[PDB]
Order: sequence, then C-alpha cells, then structure tokens
Amino acid sequence: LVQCILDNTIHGRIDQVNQLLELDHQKRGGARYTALDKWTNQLNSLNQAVVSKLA
Amino acid sequence: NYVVENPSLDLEQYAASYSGLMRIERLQFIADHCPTLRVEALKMALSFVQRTFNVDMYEEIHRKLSEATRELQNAPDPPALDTAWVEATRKKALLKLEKLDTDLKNYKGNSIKESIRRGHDDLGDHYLDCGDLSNALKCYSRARDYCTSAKHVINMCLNVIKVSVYLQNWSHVLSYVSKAESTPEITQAILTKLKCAAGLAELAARKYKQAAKCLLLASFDHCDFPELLSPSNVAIYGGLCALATFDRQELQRNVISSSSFKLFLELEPQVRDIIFKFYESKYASCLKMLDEMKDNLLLDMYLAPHVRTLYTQIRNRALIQYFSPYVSADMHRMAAAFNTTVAALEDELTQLILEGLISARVDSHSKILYARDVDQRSTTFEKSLLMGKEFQRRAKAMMLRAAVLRNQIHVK
Repeated sequence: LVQCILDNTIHGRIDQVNQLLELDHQKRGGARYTALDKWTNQLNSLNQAVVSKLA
Repeated sequence: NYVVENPSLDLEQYAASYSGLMRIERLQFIADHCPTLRVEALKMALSFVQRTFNVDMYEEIHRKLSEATRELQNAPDPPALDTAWVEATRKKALLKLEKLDTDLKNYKGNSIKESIRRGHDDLGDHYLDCGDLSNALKCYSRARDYCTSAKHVINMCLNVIKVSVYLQNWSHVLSYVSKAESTPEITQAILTKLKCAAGLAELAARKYKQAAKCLLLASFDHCDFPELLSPSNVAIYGGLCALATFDRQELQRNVISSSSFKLFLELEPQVRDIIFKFYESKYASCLKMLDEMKDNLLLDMYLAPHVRTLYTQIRNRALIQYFSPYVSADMHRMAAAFNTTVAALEDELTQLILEGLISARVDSHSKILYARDVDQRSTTFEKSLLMGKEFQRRAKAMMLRAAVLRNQIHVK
C-alpha cells in the first residue's frame, strides 16, 4: 500500500494505528477557488505595488 | 567542525585508487583529519611526495611527520628528511627544466603554434610535478593562445580544469567545462570526463541538484579517471546528492535510465541499498546505513562540509516522504521507524513543521502525528478579507498623501 501511494496510484493515506486505509474521495469538486485566490492575491499585490510606485 | 576520531579506513586502496597531486592532497587531508592513523598516512604520504621532485609541500609534510613521530615517542613511554635529497632533487629538477626551457624558447624562435602549445603544456606538467601551481597556469595560459584544432581546445580545457581544482579556482573549471562542451557540436568518450569534472566542481561549490544531474550522466566507460576523482567516490557523490535532492519518482527514473549509475551502484552496494530502502520506505535501515556511511566518508576532501548538509537534507526528506501516506500516524511508530527516541523525533517533527513541507499537526497527548488538510475556501476568504483591509488602509494612506500634496504641507 505504501509503494502504491508513493507511486501516485492511490489517492489516499494509511492509518497504521487502527490498521485502516483511508482514501481521499476528492468529492469537493474545487481546485478553482485556489486559482481564484492566487489571482486575487497576485493582482492585488500588483495593484499595491503599482500605486506605491506611481505615488 | 571535522577532524573526528574513527577507525577502519583502508589507506592502501584509497591511496592507490587516486594518483598525482590529487593523491598527494588526499593523503595530507586524511592524515590531518584522521588521528590515531595520521602516522602511517603521513609515512605513506611522504614516501610518495618525494617522488616527482616536490619542493615546498615536502617540507610541510616532512615537518608534520617529524612532529607525528615525536608524538609517538612519548605516548607508550622524528625522521630525517635526508637533505641529500635537496641537493639531488634541486640539481636534477633544474637541469631538465632548463633543458626543456631552452628547447621551447628556441621553438618560440621557430614560430609554430602547436609546438609552442605542446611545449607550454609540457612546461606546465613539469611545474605541477615540481610543485609550482601558478607557474603551470601561466604555461597553460600561454598554451591556450596557440590552439589550432578542436582536440587542442579539449586538451587545453582539461589542463585548466585539472589545475584550477588544485588552485580551488572552480569558476575557471566550470567556465572551461562549458567551453569544452557547448562549442564542439554538443568510442572516445570525451564528454564523460567533462561531465565528471563539472559534477565534482559543482559539489565542491556547494551545489547538489545540478551536481547529481551531471554525475548521473557520467558513463562508466570512463573507468580510469584518477586525476580528478575515483569511480568509487563518484558513485557515492552521485548517490548522496541524488538522495538529498531527487524525489522518489525523480530518483527512480534517473538511476535506472542512466544505466551507468547502476554500474556505479554495483561498485558501492551500501548506497544502493540506501536508495533502495529509501524507495521501499525502510528509512530505519536506510539511515542506520547512512550513519555508517557518515564516518567512512566525512574524512573526504570536498565532501566533509557538504556531506553534513547533505545528510541533514536526507533526514528531512526521509521524514517528509514517510509521513506523506499517513492520516493518523502514531509518533511511536514513526519513532520506531528509526533508532531515534520519541522526544527526539517530536523535536525533529516540530522543527520540520516550523520550517514547513510536512503540513502536519502534533498531538502530544497520544503522541500521534495528524496530517493537516485545511479547507481551501476558508483560507481564501480569510486572506481575501485581509487583502481588502490592507487595500482600504493603503487607499486611506494615498488619500492622505494626495491631501497633503495638494495643500502643500511640508516641513521647511
């Protein structure tokens, strides 16, 4: 199981305490809020730098 | 720093594998950094330094051997240099050098570029044997001018690379490696020697990612390369740097695809097991072999400072990969995945979380390491609110600036 996860064939981790294999179901359907946040922060820092340089 | 005490080095093989001034430098550092074995290391060093008419470093080595022998004469309660060598060595060294100099200067009156280049290279080789670094460089730096063919350029690059390693002018090595590689249209494996020199120079220049990449491209067909670095240390140099920088999939591809590092790993089965244990998540056996590799290779020339940083990186990377496929990772089991204690791992884990790239939370109650999977949206909203607050503050600042500039408010 460890080898399979490290090969990116398994989307999940292992609970060795309880002898359990928890797999990430990745049902959130996101990965777009991350792009929105990156865009927001990058362009707002961009605007702040532009305003500071122009002032 | 270094100069630690540890036994079991094989002096005969390490001295015989290398040859030249590189061997002379290797014997001196090994003697200087490995006590309780410095005498035989110095005795073998001086026995080889007197060959090829050395002058200045001989006095330093003879003085060190004289001190070492004097120390041996007081513990279980100094050799003569035979200064007849000085009379003999100087008289022979001068006469042959003057004869060679007379020929080259006459050849300079004959005006042949290749002959001038070849003679200057011979003068540089003699000066290096005599123990004259800068003198060889100027001879080599006059041979660089009179080049005619691509092979002449390659020989010119190799000589400058060899000298600048002793001079520790690694910038000149890297510049000549780039010149020798990029220029002539990127059985005689010439690029392999250049890649080996670049990897050693980069590693001595505190570089690991590019040095391992260059070392992995080195073909084993080069075989005998004792003027710079032995194949045994080359495999070790590549393996340690690859383990510290190359990730799992990066490691697996590069080692297998090269097919020459597999031969290199055959030369050093210890690092081969270390990499294999690293792949199979057996870091307990991986690191205990690493500590065994620590003492045997911390008395190495260009490794001793860098190996400690490399080993520290290896320990960090091993911990990161181990915890990655774990949700409720028991810190007892993670501690049991090495010879470390529970408290020591907890301190190491806490340091890794502070630095980062482990993304975990420590539950000291049951001593279980729980991975952190924060909601993207909550963090996004928090930092967006912070950005809005900062934007409002900066807007207030700009409005105040405009107000004070419009009203001409300034200290006179």
